[PDB]
Amino acid sequence: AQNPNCNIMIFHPTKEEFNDFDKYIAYMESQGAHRAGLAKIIPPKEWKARETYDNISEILIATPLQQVASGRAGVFTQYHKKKKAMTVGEYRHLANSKKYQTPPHQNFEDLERKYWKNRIYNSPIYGADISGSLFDENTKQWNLGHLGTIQDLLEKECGVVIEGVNTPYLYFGMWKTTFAWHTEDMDLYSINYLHLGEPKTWYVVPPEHGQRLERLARELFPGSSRGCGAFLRHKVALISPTVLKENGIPFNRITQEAGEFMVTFPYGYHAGFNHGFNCAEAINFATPRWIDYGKMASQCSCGEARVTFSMDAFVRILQPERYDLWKRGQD
Ligand SMILES: O=C(O)CNC(=O)C(=O)O
Ligand SMILES: [Mg+2]
Ligand code: NI
Ligand SMILES: [Zn+2]
Repeated sequence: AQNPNCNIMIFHPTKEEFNDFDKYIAYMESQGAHRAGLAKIIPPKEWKARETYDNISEILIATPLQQVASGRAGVFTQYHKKKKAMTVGEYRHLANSKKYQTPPHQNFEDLERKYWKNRIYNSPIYGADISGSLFDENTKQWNLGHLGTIQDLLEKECGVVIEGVNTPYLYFGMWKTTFAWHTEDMDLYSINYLHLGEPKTWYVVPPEHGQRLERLARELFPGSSRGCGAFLRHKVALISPTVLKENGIPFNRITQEAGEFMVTFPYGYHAGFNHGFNCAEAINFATPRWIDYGKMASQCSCGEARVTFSMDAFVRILQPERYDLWKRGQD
């Protein structure tokens, strides 16, 4: 079995290997990359996402989210308070202000220490989940707006034609902005490209050990667990590496820098934080190997998780027994 310790793997495809996206994902899995839940892909030196980032300041962040924490430094939840709209230029200036800017630090490990010590005492503002793309239309390789759609994959594997679309999303971050522990909708893959700015640190639990993280989360967030049998779908809970180590949960960590791709694999729980002002683009995708994970994915039916239009068909076709209850949660 390849990669039996479930380490995060890093890949350096050549320009020739960067042509065929599906083929390269299947290659990475042949080497055991999925066992970690996360892989890094460094694009060939010839590739670029677009020519420059000099003209992005007028993108609108219609609903910036202030991420307010509750709990203790290593075990907390966050809620998202909606803020007034602002442009990317306005948000960049905010991120760089004395109130929100990255503190002085020695290296990524010192910054990670400071994040876990101090996150809860601040409420950073995240421009998350903005439909759109920063890939130039002429970028033909690993252009996250030109991937094969999940609906087309389901149709190719299973023969059923379904409604829905699959488009990318932009994330504008600042110091301390945080992504809570989660797997993707329907335990899909994700791919995330860091277009510009400061790094993003990731934590990940191997898919084969995801239920260990779930059981710890039920212990640590007991009221949330009683409220919903899949409350990590709410994407609000944080658990620090120190707490994970104290409770024996297998995990790994890695820092993504500008110009790098990360792939999350089906049922790979992940969480992380931004080091400073940055912009990422991410989208979900599927492969043949995903189908079985989609069929087994948990679902939130309490009403909190509320998701996209296109998840309907995935539930309806892959999980018909759960469909009625899940749809009630959506309505
Ligand atoms: O970058 C972020 O805030 C969160 N991204 C992801 O969870 C992802 O790409 O799957
Ligand atoms: Mg602009
Ligand atoms: Ni994710
Ligand atoms: Zn729920």
